Amino acid sequence: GSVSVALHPLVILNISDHWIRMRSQEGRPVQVIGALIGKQEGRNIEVMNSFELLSHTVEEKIIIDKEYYYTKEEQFKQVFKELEFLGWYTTGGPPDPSDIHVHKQVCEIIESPLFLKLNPMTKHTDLPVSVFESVIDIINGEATMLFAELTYTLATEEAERIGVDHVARMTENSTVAEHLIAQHSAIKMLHSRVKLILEYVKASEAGEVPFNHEILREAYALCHCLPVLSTDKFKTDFYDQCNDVGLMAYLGTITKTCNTMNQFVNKFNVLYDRQ
Amino acid sequence: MLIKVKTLTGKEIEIDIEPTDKVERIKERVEEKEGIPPQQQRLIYSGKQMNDEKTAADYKILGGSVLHLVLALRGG
Amino acid sequence: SIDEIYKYDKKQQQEILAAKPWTKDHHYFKYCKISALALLKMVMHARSGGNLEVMGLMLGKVDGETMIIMDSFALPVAYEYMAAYIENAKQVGRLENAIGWYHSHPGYGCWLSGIDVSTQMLNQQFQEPFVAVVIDPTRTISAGKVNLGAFRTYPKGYKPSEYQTIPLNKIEDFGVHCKQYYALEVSYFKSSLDRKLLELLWNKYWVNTLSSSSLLTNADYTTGQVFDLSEKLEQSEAQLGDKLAKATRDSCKTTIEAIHGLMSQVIKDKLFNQINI
Ligand SMILES: CC(C)n1nc(C(F)F)cc1C(=O)Nc1ccc([C@H]2[C@@H](O)CCCc3cncn32)c(-c2ccccc2)c1
Ligand SMILES: [Zn+2]
Repeated sequence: GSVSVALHPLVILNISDHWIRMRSQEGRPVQVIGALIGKQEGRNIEVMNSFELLSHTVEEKIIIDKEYYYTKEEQFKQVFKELEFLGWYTTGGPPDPSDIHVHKQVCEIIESPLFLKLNPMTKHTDLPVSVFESVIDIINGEATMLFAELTYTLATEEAERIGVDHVARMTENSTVAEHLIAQHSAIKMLHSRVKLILEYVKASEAGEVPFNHEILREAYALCHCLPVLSTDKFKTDFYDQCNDVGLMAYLGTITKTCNTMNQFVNKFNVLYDRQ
Repeated sequence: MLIKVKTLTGKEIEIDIEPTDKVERIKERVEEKEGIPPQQQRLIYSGKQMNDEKTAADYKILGGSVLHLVLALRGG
Repeated sequence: SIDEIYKYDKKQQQEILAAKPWTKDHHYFKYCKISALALLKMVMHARSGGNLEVMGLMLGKVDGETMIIMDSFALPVAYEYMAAYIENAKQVGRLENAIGWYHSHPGYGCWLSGIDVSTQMLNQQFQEPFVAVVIDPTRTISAGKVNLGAFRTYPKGYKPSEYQTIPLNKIEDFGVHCKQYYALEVSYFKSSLDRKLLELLWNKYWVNTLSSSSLLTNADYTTGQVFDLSEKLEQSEAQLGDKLAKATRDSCKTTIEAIHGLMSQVIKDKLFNQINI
């Protein structure tokens, strides 16, 4: 990593739920302020579970209601032993002078604060890019610090992965379609990656891009690895699995047929033989 | 004077006491309200559990303080 | 726009709480709607203890026969710490109150223990809307699917199977305390809009999906399902001579899962093995 920022998917869901709850409560969308915590290892961010930090949003000014955050500090310290304050989050578009003022207020508490600006009104494919944090630029006279965007990573643990998969579309639209849409999306993105690699190879062949001797070697290795497990033992195991699933389907088509036959005889016994 | 105790679910009960009343009297009043035994019930004010020997001298509200009722098993 | 799960209506909640419709009929609550955040935080806390046991509270409201859960907060643990942390529910700005408690069973199935059912009895007796969630971390990690444990209990002195995987030790506790609680059908709700848009981070993985290694990840789960289906069908036959419909539904779901795994394997074989032959 070049900037060592690692966001967790739980934070995004936390911010989304906060924003949706406030929007429903107050009728219209409203800007929210939060507090990202995590683990710092010198040059690592590793954001994790975030809490409310309501503070104030009065008129056009944000007041310092950080005493509530101070009370929340010892509260969250009881359930998160190895977690410390790292930054704060917001909901909106580009950074604003109000964001600068709130960041100046936050730097009073911590020396290295972040600034997440999850945008919920976005209508473009790639995800809103998390945090625009800065090293604070200083010039003669007024500080007039800005934000220098640096990249983020979506490192996630196994429990988070399972939870995210469960929330995502997985098992009116039938279960076959829901199961197949996930595979369709995964194959679609894999196909896009492979197609762009092929486009780069074609561009290098024609001469649009300079010839990099290592990218094409890696591409040749990738092409050579393409026939994955083509052994006779793999085929035997695959056919064994297919036969097992076929038997498991037969046992259950039989069950459905038995159920329908039972319904048929139940309806037949009350129509012809009235006893 | 006349305070309100709320459970976790949000159920409110309005119990009337006197300034010299003890916390055991609070628990007995809640018992007569619902039926919770005093040993299976914990009272919290301002995020701190009340001690079972102090007669509400620092809990002076004069305006119906909100108390928090937490059910707990006998002896933990 | 659907949604409408949010916007906590205070008047309706007070009306339904004062009416107390679940006092007359004991089988009032049948459906439990856990949120996305609730599940995420619950599973994260359950796995953040490993083999140790964790427990916390879960906040939500009640609508008709359904119990909706919107949030859940962990607890430090029996001492004064838990009671001090309980004040979080009324300290923050949130209108959801509290609806129940969740607690993890790391490797002991999903049932309710005797102390668990006694605490649920007490909680239901003096806090009318309450449900217990008994999720299992080890099983969801190993099998890749989340198993739910909404297990509201019966009242005292009243008289009116799914995850039976406990091999030897705790199965005895299961048998004695089995008719003292009834499971609730868990039906997950997604708020749509913001969360439906932001669920594209799942698509960012795209590798665990393309190499899922199913049909062996949860082989024990399917064997247990078939083992339960066997005496479910035997009970249906004994009654026949509608449990048969339930047995047919269970068989259909198990078979559908198996065929979905086979379809994923076939797709992977067509994608990777059938190239450059
Ligand atoms: C909701 C909380 C505050 N609560 N309310 C009331 C009620 F009395 F009001 C009562 C309670 C409450 O903490 N119960 C409880 C009971 C038993 C256990 C352990 C106990 O058996 C020990 C064996 C393991 C176990 C498996 N299943 C329940 N346990 C726990 C518990 C679960 C996980 C972590 C820590 C504690 C909590
Ligand atoms: Zn338990």
